Amino acid sequence: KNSKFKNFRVYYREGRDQLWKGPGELLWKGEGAVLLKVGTDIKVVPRRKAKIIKD
Amino acid sequence: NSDLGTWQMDCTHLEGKIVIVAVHVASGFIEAEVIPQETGRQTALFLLKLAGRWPITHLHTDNGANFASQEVKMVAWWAGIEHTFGEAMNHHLKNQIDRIREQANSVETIVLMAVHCMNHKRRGGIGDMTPAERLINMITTEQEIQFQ
Amino acid sequence: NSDLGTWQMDCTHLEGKIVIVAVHVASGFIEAEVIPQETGRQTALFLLKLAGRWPITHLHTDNGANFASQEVKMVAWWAGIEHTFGEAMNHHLKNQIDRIREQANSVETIVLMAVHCMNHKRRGGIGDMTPAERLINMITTE
Amino acid sequence: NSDLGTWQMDCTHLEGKIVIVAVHVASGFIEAEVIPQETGRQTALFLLKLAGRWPITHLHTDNGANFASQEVKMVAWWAGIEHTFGVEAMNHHLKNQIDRIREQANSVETIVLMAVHCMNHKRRGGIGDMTPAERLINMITTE
Amino acid sequence: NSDLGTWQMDCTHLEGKIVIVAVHVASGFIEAEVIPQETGRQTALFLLKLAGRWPITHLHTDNGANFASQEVKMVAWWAGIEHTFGEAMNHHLKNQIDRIREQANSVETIVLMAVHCMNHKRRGGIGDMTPAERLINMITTE
Repeated sequence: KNSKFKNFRVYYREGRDQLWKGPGELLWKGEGAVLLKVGTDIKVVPRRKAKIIKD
Repeated sequence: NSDLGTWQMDCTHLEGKIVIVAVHVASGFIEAEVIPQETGRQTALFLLKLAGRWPITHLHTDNGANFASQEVKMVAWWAGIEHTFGEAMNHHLKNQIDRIREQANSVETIVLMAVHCMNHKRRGGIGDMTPAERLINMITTEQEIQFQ
Repeated sequence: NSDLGTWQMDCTHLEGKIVIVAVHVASGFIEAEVIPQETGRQTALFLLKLAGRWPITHLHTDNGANFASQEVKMVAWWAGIEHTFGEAMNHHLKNQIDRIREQANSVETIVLMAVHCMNHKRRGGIGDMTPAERLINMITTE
Repeated sequence: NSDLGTWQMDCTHLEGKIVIVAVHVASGFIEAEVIPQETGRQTALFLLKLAGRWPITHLHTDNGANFASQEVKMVAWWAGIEHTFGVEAMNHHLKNQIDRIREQANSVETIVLMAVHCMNHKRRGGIGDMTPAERLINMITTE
Repeated sequence: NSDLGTWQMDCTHLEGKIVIVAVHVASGFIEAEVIPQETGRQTALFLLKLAGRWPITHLHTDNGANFASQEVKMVAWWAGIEHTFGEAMNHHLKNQIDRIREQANSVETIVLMAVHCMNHKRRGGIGDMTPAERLINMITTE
């Protein structure tokens, strides 16, 4: 298919509070984490503290 | 915490009844009903009922004689739910029921009626998913990852 | 190929215990429990439990005191269901029991054990889709 | 056992004509045409015309023209089909697509073709972008 | 050099009857059947069926009722299939027919067997793969 969707919004929800953390762009490639580009800043996140959604 | 397979089972009392509760930590999918006794048999029989429909994998509980029985041991393993022992979308369980309490007599019927209203009431906008609709958007998104 | 929220509630007994059942017609997904007696309460109360989690608009059903419960009617409107054009699934859940029939001692547990397996019996009329994996795909595209 | 080659056949009547459809179950890829007499020889040539292109493993159907037909018997023996345990609504979807696009071409024969194109090459997905024509090749060319 | 989209076709007779053949130049896939008359209708009909199955993005033929054919234009437009004015693979078709001639009576069943064989007869030319295995591959490669 070589051309991934990218219509996914992923806000990195850790645990310091219930403040939604601005839906980043998903581009993960692995399993134990979640690499996510926000603007330009790429942020790998530990699975347990992330939340991805579509559309 | 918000691992897509994470569910939490609180157990309570309401009107002299015992209300078992389970929340999908990553969304707000409340699942609950009245169990005639606070016991592993019931807690296993509930987790099982929960295991048999949602892509669950993590059950976070808060270590009590209830969710630490052999009955919940067998089920958990049998379905592959690694347990991890330790009120909000369980607090508003008692609340939202009060704004329903009349609609039907029994606590049984009333706690179920409660999860309906509870499961279908949207949040804000720009990601306006009701509890129920969002859960499916989260489960499905995992799958939408594919094995290309 | 059916419609997103058109369920069908069966009602059969096994080993002596009553087992209410609910099949999402188009995905074959199933829901079941070991309700105490064939009273209106138990059926209404079970019907109240699908609506809590899945979209239920219509409901094929036996024209016995199943729909013939004052209570189910009382719940039919509360949520928003009907009554329409209505035994593979029961006899499937039944064959599914007979095989895993040793793991758990009881029916209350085995009928549930059964449903876990049936919701993940990968044969799919199109794509690998299991019955569970089937409705969730159905619902999302809405 | 198979999970790549079981196909399913059946037959419909459309605008006073007979339409034969062969849907690859685990892939929903359609293949349909208008066969003159609904007789054992047309079912056989279809089945065959089909078998000499896609690696059809097993087949399934009701009885009458499909199976009693020894013509099919020979043509299924020759290529190596088979029929055992396992509802068909593809006709409903095929009829639909046709309905929606009936205006396009006069001939029923020519429209079941248009609709067959329009289903195969039309990505609706199911946790996968691809059209069934692409769903097929995905599996069929996975090993 | 062709590609995964270009195809070609022609219509030769076969013991009285007429036969329209079409082969995917990239591999050596032969698709063929018999047509009751060498008309413009029947040609375009063999194209319509073709396009709904395989990824045809460039047809090629000689000239006459097959080529120009208003139907073949009205059909090529519908499927985005172009056309070129204007291969020798029917000489194989016939050569494979007599070689297998006694299996079945009618020509309406002989030409079907011939293809089933030319699509499923391995060789070399940088490939163990059958003529079918080439197409089903070029289609996936892309």
